[PDB]
Amino acid sequence: SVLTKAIVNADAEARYLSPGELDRIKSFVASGERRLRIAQTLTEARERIVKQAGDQLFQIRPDVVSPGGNAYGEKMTALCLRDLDYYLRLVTYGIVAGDVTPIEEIGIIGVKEMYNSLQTPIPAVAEGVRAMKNVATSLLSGDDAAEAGFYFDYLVGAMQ
Amino acid sequence: SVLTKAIVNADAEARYLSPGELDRIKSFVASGERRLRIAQTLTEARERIVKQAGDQLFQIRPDVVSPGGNAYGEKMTALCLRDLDYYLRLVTYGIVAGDVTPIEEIGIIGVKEMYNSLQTPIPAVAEGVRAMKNVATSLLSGDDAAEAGFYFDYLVGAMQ
Amino acid sequence: SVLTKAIVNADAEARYLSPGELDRIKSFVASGERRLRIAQTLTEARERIVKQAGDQLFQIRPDVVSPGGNAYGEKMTALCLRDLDYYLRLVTYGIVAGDVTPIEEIGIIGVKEMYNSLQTPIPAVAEGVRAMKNVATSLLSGDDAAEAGFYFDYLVGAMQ
Amino acid sequence: SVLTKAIVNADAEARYLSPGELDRIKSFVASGERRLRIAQTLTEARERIVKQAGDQLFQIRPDVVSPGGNAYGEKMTALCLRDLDYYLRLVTYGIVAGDVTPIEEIGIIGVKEMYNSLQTPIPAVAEGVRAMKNVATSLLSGDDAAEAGFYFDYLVGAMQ
Amino acid sequence: SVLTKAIVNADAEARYLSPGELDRIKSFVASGERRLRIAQTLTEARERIVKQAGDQLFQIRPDVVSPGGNAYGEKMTALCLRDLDYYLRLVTYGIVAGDVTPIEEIGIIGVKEMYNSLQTPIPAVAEGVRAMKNVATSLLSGDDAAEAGFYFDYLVGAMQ
Amino acid sequence: MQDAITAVINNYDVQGKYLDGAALDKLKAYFTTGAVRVRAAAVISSNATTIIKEAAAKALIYSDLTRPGGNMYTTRRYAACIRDMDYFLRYATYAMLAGDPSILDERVLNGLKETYNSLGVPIAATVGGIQAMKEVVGGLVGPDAAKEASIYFDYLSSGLS
Amino acid sequence: MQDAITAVINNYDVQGKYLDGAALDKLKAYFTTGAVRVRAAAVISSNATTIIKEAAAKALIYSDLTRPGGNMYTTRRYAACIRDMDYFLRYATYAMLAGDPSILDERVLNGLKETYNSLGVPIAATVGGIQAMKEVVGGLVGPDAAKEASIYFDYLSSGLS
Amino acid sequence: MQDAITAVINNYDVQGKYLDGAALDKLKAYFTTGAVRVRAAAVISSNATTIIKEAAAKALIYSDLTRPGGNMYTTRRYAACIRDMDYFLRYATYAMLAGDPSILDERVLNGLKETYNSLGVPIAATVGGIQAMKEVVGGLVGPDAAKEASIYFDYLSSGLS
Amino acid sequence: MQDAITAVINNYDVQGKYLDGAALDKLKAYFTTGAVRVRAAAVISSNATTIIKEAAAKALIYSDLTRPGGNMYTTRRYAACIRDMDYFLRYATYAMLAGDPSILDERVLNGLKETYNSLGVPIAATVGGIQAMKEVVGGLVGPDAAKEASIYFDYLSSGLS
Amino acid sequence: GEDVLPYERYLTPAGLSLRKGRFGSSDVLTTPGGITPRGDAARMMDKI
Amino acid sequence: SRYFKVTACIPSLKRVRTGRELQNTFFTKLVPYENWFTEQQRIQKAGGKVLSVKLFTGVQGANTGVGA
Ligand SMILES: *C[C@@H](*)[C@H]1/C(=C/c2[nH]c(/C=C3N=C(/C=C4\NC(=O)C(CC)=C4C)C(C)=C\3CCC(=O)O)c(CCC(=O)O)c2C)NC(=O)[C@@H]1C
Ligand SMILES: *C[C@@H](*)[C@H]1/C(=C/c2[nH]c(/C=C3N=C(/C=C4\NC(=O)C(CC)=C4C)C(C)=C\3CCC(=O)O)c(CCC(=O)O)c2C)NC(=O)[C@@H]1C
Ligand SMILES: *[C@H](C)[C@H]1/C(=C/c2[nH]c(/C=C3N=C(/C=C4\NC(=O)C(CC)=C4C)C(C)=C\3CCC(=O)O)c(CCC(=O)O)c2C)NC(=O)[C@@H]1C
Ligand SMILES: *[C@H](C)[C@H]1/C(=C/c2[nH]c(/C=C3N=C(/C=C4\NC(=O)C(CC)=C4C)C(C)=C\3CCC(=O)O)c(CCC(=O)O)c2C)NC(=O)[C@@H]1C
Ligand SMILES: *[C@H](C)[C@H]1/C(=C/c2[nH]c(/C=C3N=C(/C=C4\NC(=O)C(CC)=C4C)C(C)=C\3CCC(=O)O)c(CCC(=O)O)c2C)NC(=O)[C@@H]1C
Ligand SMILES: *[C@H](C)[C@H]1/C(=C/c2[nH]c(/C=C3N=C(/C=C4\NC(=O)C(CC)=C4C)C(C)=C\3CCC(=O)O)c(CCC(=O)O)c2C)NC(=O)[C@@H]1C
Ligand SMILES: *[C@H](C)[C@H]1/C(=C/c2[nH]c(/C=C3N=C(/C=C4\NC(=O)C(CC)=C4C)C(C)=C\3CCC(=O)O)c(CCC(=O)O)c2C)NC(=O)[C@@H]1C
Repeated sequence: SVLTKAIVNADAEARYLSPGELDRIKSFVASGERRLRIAQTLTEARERIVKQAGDQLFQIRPDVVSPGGNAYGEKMTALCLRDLDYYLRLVTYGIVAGDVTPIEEIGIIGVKEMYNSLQTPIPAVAEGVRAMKNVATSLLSGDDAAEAGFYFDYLVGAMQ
Repeated sequence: SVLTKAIVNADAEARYLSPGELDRIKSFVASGERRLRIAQTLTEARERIVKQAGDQLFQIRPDVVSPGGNAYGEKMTALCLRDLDYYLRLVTYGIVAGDVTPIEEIGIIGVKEMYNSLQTPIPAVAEGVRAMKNVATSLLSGDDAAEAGFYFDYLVGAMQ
Repeated sequence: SVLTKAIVNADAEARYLSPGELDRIKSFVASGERRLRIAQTLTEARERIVKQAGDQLFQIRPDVVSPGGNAYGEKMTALCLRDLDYYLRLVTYGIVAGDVTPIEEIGIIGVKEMYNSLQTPIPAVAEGVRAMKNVATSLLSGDDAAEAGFYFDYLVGAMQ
Repeated sequence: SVLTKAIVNADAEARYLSPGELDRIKSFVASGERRLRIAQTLTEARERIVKQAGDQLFQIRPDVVSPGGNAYGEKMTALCLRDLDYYLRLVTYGIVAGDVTPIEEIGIIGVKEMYNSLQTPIPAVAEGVRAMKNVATSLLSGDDAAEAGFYFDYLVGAMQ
Repeated sequence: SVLTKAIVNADAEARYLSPGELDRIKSFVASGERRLRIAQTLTEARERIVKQAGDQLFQIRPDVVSPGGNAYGEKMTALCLRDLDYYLRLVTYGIVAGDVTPIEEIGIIGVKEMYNSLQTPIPAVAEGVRAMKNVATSLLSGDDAAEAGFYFDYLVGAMQ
Repeated sequence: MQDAITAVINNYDVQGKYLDGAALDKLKAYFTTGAVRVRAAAVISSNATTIIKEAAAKALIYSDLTRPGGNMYTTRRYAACIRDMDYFLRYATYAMLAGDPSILDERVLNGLKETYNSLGVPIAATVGGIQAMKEVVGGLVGPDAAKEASIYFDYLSSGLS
Repeated sequence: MQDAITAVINNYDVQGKYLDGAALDKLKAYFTTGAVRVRAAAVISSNATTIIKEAAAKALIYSDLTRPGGNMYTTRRYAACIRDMDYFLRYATYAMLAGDPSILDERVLNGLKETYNSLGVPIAATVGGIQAMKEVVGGLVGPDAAKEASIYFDYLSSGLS
Repeated sequence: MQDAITAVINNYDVQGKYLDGAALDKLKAYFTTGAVRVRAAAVISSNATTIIKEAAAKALIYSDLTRPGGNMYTTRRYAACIRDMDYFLRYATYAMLAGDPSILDERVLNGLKETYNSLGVPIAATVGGIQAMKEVVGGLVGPDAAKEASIYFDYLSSGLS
Repeated sequence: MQDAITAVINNYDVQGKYLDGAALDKLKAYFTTGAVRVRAAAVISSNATTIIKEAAAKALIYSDLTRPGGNMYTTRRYAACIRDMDYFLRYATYAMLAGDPSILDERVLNGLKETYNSLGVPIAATVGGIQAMKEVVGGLVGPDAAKEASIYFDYLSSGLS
Repeated sequence: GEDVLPYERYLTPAGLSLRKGRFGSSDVLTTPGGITPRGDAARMMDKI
Repeated sequence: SRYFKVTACIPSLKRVRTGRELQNTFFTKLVPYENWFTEQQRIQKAGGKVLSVKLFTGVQGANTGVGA
């Protein structure tokens, strides 16, 4: 989170926190209830977001559910949806945290090697995340939709 | 400033701006007008703040204005109040910038060596900055006074 | 107190209290809680105020604690600080009463004669009282600070 | 000492003692008798030297023994004289060792931090050491006075 | 105290407190005001008790205040009276605590070793404590006199 | 260990001072609340097992702790957790009676954090159980000694966490 | 680096007077342009890969350079060129958010021509790719940020050529 | 390391759960005291050297520690002791800002006890100095953040001893 | 522990060599000074209590150490400190008799620094007391055994400090 | 003997610093004959 | 923030190193402003000479933008 970033940098340079860092902490604590409300809305709509995200991903890339597809089969598609739920939970974590350290330590570092191990299309996973971005922003006001969109776009950029 | 700090932090990691980093910039640009009002207020009240800070400093520390003091005579006392004016200008620059990068690059790095060479009491200069903060607190609103006092306390801690 | 002064005029003119006197009594009793808070605050900071006032007084003019000084020695400095404690108590009494009749009856009428008999510097005592005012106003909010400063300036003017 | 500074220097190259180093060790052992005699002469007159040096220091810098002075009071003055005695002891150690290695580790490294924490005037301490140098050179012949004063000037330069 | 021993033995047997120990606690808390009164009375009568006990001790055993005596001379009798004051303070502590635990920890364990090292007569100090007991019991009512005499006689017995 | 009275006695002993008005005020302040502490201790002692049962039912059991992989899984670990809960309750009662957390510092908290870290015991779950016991004890004892009992449960929870 | 606020601060610092009404107006203007700047940067960061894809498809692939005897030939060289393209996009976004091309000069534009001549990398094709990213961002972002985006995009091309 | 928010996130990630109501109250409870922590941290950072000086004057100097044969005899050892005090103050401020002692465990307590045992440093005197610093900091920051500052000083003292 | 004779014997045993002229010279070197050590030890044993009394009078008592707040305060701590002085004197006597500080290393200084730091004992005051005892013992024994007695007191003081 | 139960008799300093030692030592190390200004301000305040 | 672009040669005259002693004896490399002094002092201490130094990265004005 923002607190972890500021404290880590201050400790690394061996100094007290700067006024700019204190100001960013003040803004972060000010935006806390709004972030919590956005995360509550997303976690309440977690299943619908996942379902239409899967529908958009399957419409865009039917080859993945084709015989030579990584998610060919009902249980393979169930695993794809479970990864989708995992990434939605990570997005909610990042939204409440205010930055991307939890999302980074949980779901991007090594994700390239893991999905290479599983022979899964990383661009397909990114497209599914984009579908989630659309479905989630469809349930939120403009400012909060943009705030969630920042983390969704961060996930898409990280899976790259 | 905040923009240069966020950009340097992103560039070091060789990645795009994280959502919390964008939220920091958005908050700073939204809050810039209050900082501008603080800057214009301190600018138009620059001379009264310097005079009252000089009076408070000379009351607190008579040793600086004394037969053996660093500032004895007229030109010495003129130079001391001039240095107070420089630090007031740096405080205004920091307030408009939203961080302490210009203040650091202009007036604190090497100030220990400079004041040791000149044999000026660094705690005396810190007392002068504290008196400047006390004077400036009597010409601003409470939130605005706290916002200015953050950078004043940063200068006080940096001259330590 | 204001009640006493109103009753004294009413009895001198042989009449009941005027509506103006009743209104000033009402305002006088309305201000009681803030006055009691100020007196309580000064009473709790008795020792610190006295000690710091003594330190500032001796810094400003150390000749009184010199060998030829009036307050030379431990047992002589103790009496000077006790006099400062006396005047702080008189100031708290004046704040609670709302005006300076207790201060007049207890500590200023004849103070010139007593201090001339003891051969102590009344200008030194006045500066000692002023240092007590500064230390006291350092521990109060602005309105209460001005309210106490009125009585402190009364004492300073009276010892003149 | 000279022996430590010479042997360890010819140990960082994996060689025996240099034929250039089977010299000034030699002059050191030759002049060890004079060094011991000078150290004994300084040690016998430690109280008189300290007392006169403190007297000269308090005349030349009377602000330290004023109410706003670091060494104000009988026991704060006793501590100042104790520090002067400590530095005289370190000077005798340096004289016997023939090098300022022991005095450097014992009472110079970190002295700036210690005296800044205690809020003591380092220039005043340096002047006290200079007065001690004058009193010490007043009790010695010219060659021995120069030899002791050379270490005294080392202390004065290091406290700077 | 009584609470300490009750909790200590209950913990040692690894059990909640017995109703008998609760009855002890109830009686101890009930008698608290009376114990505080007795301790107060001895506290204000501490100096008269010490002086009269010293007179009685020096009359009963004049050899102690005599040239080969442990307490010969004004300073050695001052130290003896100081020890008597210490033991009276310990007795008041024991009276307030409810049992002689503080007396044991502060002035009985190792008293034989310390006084043998100092070469002081244990029977003489016991006689002094008994004289203190008599003088103290002459200033109290009967029940309070018995209550204080219990601790005084414990001290006399332990110094043996 | 030390109670309020012995604490005041030692505090004045280290200064070598007779008991004065302030020390007498502190002692009177303790003596005034003597009976309430005894009544609360009797109530807690009589309701000891029931308090542990409700605290466990509210904070520990019916979760992943009591299932396979949980730390409190298996009968030995369940008995261990309930015995630890009993120890915490008993020493909280002792500290409340003595009016001083010194016994908690000396006989419970010493090395407890490191012991739990070595054994793998979840300190967060232990703190949750302690707070559940605190809620139940506050319910039982009533307003009179509720805050007095609760401060020592908070002391134990803060010492662990 | 030097953003707009830091640039104004330096401009007044080298001359040694306080902030003026002109400085207030400039800072107010940059504050007004803040929100759309952040939105455009977010959109570009979201669609970074797509921009490179269209720019390559428009000016880079299917040509002589994407065949044998080309600087783009071999996967390593093509990856190096696309990484340079991502560098241009990222530093253009940084300069767009900052308001000043100091980052574009020192971190990007500084050098970048002697190295290209030494390596043998074509420069006209690189400038064409930079302009290709220019029209791609022109469609991806709204017209509010189009002009300021285009000026920093043209800055890299002008420095390279 | 971890703050309160990240601690809650890891505590739910280990169970694979979305944030629930209780996690929401925990996050809200931290967010409610954000400003007080920042204000007290600024106060401590501004008064760092004075706090150390007063704590040393109250608890360390004028002792055996400053006399020959003591542990903080000689200027080098005095500077080292004050440096250690500054270390403790800075990390206490970091822990107070983060609302979690994880940074204290990771960056201070691990192995410091064994290092002090090897060097012969008096751990009891060090903890006394930390407590004096705690008293001074509680005086400076005021009732608002006095307890919240004091918990981490108590944590450091308990971990060291 | 070990003495001069056993030290020579073990030093030749670990290298498996027979008693040569060099070890013989060390052996008669110890044998020549046997009577002086025995006389000094007898004098010290006869005057044990007076030495401790005078050392305590010169270095410890009549100060803030024996006042409230001092470590020597209370009968318990006074008896413990004079017991420690007796410890140091007795082990110095054993070391002087054996002509080897190995007994001091094995049974006196091991862990003593950490034990004193844990208990709160003033190590500087202890070293001062040991020096006073050394001065008194050197006065009593005379030049014949003054240096031999003083070297082991100096070893104890250097180990402690 | 034959009646007394075994009980804890000795502690190592590491263990002893665990039971006590929390909140450190409040005594302050005193020295014999040291120069200290502690308590002088309090005495002056009481004298006043 | 700025890096000096310099070229220099440094001969080793005490040890006669015996494997590929050519890349470490004549080099051009960007060195930061904060580390340039310590980098350049080493060449003078060893005995080599600096052939040229260039600003490259930063502007001559300094003031803001110096820090990094
Ligand atoms: C000429 C006297 C100047 C002066 C001195 C001053 N010193 C102190 C306090 C201390 N000084 C020391 C010094 C040393 N410790 C070491 O190990 C060495 C190396 C041998 C030195 C020099 C220390 C440790 C202290 C702290 C107290 C203590 O010794 O226990 C003070 C007291 C300051 C206070 O606030 O109490 C003074 C005044 N002051 C002057 O004005 C002179 C220039
Ligand atoms: C109030 C000062 C007390 C004191 C301290 C003391 N410390 C040392 C030496 C060291 N201190 C440290 C400390 C740390 N390492 C870490 O990782 C951290 C936290 C991140 C800390 C606090 C270390 C590593 C050392 C050893 C290296 C060194 O010697 O500098 C010393 C010096 C001991 C010596 O001379 O050998 C002292 C005196 N001493 C006291 O008496 C105070 C209670
Ligand atoms: C007095 C009635 C008898 C007596 C006493 C006597 N005492 C001393 C010296 C000391 N006494 C103490 C005592 C204590 N220290 C503690 O901690 C406690 C427990 C509270 C006690 C009682 C101490 C420490 C000393 C040593 C000096 C000091 O205090 O610093 C003397 C002086 C002996 C000397 O050799 O100087 C005397 C005479 N003597 C009598 O004859 C009485 C019977
Ligand atoms: C119960 C709510 C939680 C829990 C606990 C748990 N503890 C152990 C084992 C031990 N607990 C202790 C405790 C103490 N020693 C003391 O001195 C004190 C204070 C006086 C305490 C509280 C110790 C020493 C042990 C180890 C020895 C032993 O097992 O008896 C276990 C058993 C672990 C194992 O099987 O090895 C458990 C389960 N577990 C939970 O899930 C709760 C959060
Ligand atoms: C065929 C089995 C798979 C497949 C391939 C595919 N490739 C392209 C386009 C290009 N492929 C290359 C390849 C290389 N460049 C190199 O330097 C090397 C190393 C020798 C290789 C292999 C390039 C450069 C292009 C771009 C066009 C060009 O060469 O100029 C496409 C077309 C993509 C498009 O968007 O039109 C395709 C489809 N497709 C499959 O389904 C197979 C898995
Ligand atoms: C891309 C549009 C064109 C192209 C490029 C190309 N570049 C390289 C190699 C390098 N490019 C860089 C660039 C930078 N280094 C920096 O630090 C920065 C700014 C931060 C830049 C812009 C450098 C230094 C190299 C060399 C090291 C490396 O390869 O990473 C190559 C590879 C050349 C080779 O094989 O040696 C290529 C192909 N080529 C085209 O055809 C495009 C038009
Ligand atoms: C020998 C036939 C002639 C000669 C030579 C000479 N050379 C040096 C110093 C250096 N020689 C090298 C060589 C290399 N560096 C490499 O990387 C390679 C290939 C991998 C080579 C061949 C370099 C770089 C140096 C300088 C650094 C160093 O000294 O190692 C010297 C010493 C010069 C001096 O004293 O500074 C000499 C004398 N001298 C003759 O007379 C022959 C004609």
